[PDB]
Amino acid sequence: GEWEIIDIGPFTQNLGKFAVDEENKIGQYGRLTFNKVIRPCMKKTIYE
Amino acid sequence: REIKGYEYQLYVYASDKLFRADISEDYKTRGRKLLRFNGPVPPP
Repeated sequence: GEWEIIDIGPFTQNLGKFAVDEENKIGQYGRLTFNKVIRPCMKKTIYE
Repeated sequence: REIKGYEYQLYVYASDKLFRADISEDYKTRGRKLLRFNGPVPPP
């Protein structure tokens, strides 16, 4: 709980794909081609 | 308590460069938003 380390399976990889797709719309880093997500990946749980 | 949602902190390689990306995700809908995207960062 709150903060936890998660795996880097398809779900996490797709989170990475989403991040790159969003960043590509912004253009701050030019055209990026998603390669992969590596460890570690952290997941924070937000309450209220 | 709630869970409003989650925040994912990732290390993502794009164009062979390493970036750190933070993503928010609503608990119910899974609605996602890119919060931060910075790099290149040194490897973990």
